[PDB]
Amino acid sequence: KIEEGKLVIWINGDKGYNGLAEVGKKFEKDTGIKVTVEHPDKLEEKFPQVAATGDGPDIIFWAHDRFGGYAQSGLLAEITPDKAFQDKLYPFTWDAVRYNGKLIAYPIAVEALSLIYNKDLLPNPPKTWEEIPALDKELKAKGKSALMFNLQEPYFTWPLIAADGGYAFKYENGKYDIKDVGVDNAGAKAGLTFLVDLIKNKHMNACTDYSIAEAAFNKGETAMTINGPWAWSNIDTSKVNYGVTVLPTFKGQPSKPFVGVLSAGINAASPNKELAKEFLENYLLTDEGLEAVNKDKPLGGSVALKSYEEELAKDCRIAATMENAQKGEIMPNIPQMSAFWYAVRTAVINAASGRQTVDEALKDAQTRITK
Ligand SMILES: OC[C@H]1O[C@H](O[C@H]2[C@H](O)[C@@H](O)[C@@H](O)O[C@@H]2CO)[C@H](O)[C@@H](O)[C@@H]1O
Repeated sequence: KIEEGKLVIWINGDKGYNGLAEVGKKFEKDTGIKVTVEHPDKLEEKFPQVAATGDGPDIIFWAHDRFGGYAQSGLLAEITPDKAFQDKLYPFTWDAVRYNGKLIAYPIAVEALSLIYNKDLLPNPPKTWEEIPALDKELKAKGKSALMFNLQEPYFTWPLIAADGGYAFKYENGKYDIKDVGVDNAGAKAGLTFLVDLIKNKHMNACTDYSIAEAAFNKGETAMTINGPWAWSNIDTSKVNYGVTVLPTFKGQPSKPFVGVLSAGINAASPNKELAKEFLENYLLTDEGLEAVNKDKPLGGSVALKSYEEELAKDCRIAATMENAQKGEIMPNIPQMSAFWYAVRTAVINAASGRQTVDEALKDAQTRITK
């Protein structure tokens, strides 16, 4: 806990917390209410843990997909924007934070993975996954790799997994069927096999994680990596001429990255929910508030506020980003998403390392998720 009259906010490390802080200062300079910004590891896991006991931030930040389970655990306060306000933000982003019809978070920006490449190494990047092995053989013959991305977080290989068919939960009767899962279908099985084949054929290291991959690329070592706008910041700091473009197709099918929407939720244990309502609505969610943050680290192609969106809807990167988002699908926000992720994370890791075959991996995942 804390005490009404104050206000803490939590948000992930790859996000521009400093800019978020810069938004807090303006708030603390207008009403005295101090604004602290924290960013602890394994946030998606930590929040519910500490928020279970009744502790944590007044405002939590994270991709909408986790808000469903959080609201199922009575950890979130519903929010009540006026029909007019709802016009200030796109409806589909409101949908993203809508659980059981109710609204339990504020959408900020749409996120989606994109293909990022070294232009001095690839003036013309591969339009297909299938041409990466060769592409890596030419590059290897020069002490360089063709691609590297976080193989330890399922969110990153998922684009390839869904491309030819894989999916999380099927939507039906205006609702996600928690029993119909496409984690073990032909499509999913082929995407992952291509991943595992890349590794076994030594064009990728099953070991590669986030820190590792961000380095290989920023340091000119790898020709391509897969990531979201938030990562653009560090790549800007290095001397690397990069392009942000559409993900490579798999079997001619576009890659379908799972789309997220950065969201701000107000803890259920809210002694000052009304302070959060005015903060997020009249500060962070204004052209000035969003700008304050974006300059720190890119929020992504599209932001919830229509007014601010019109201003940056024209930028190769944003472009690439909004293109990968359409070829993809918005993540569900139901409680079972956590089970889904845990399962896919293990299946991918297991498959990549070889502890299980692709078939054993995905089947087991399919079993554990619908279990
Ligand atoms: O790896 C599964 C993981 O995917 C997503 O997490 C993303 C997040 O959406 C982004 O904002 C950024 O932080 O990268 C994360 C990947 O490490 C889901 O939102 C998350 O629930 C899930 O566990």
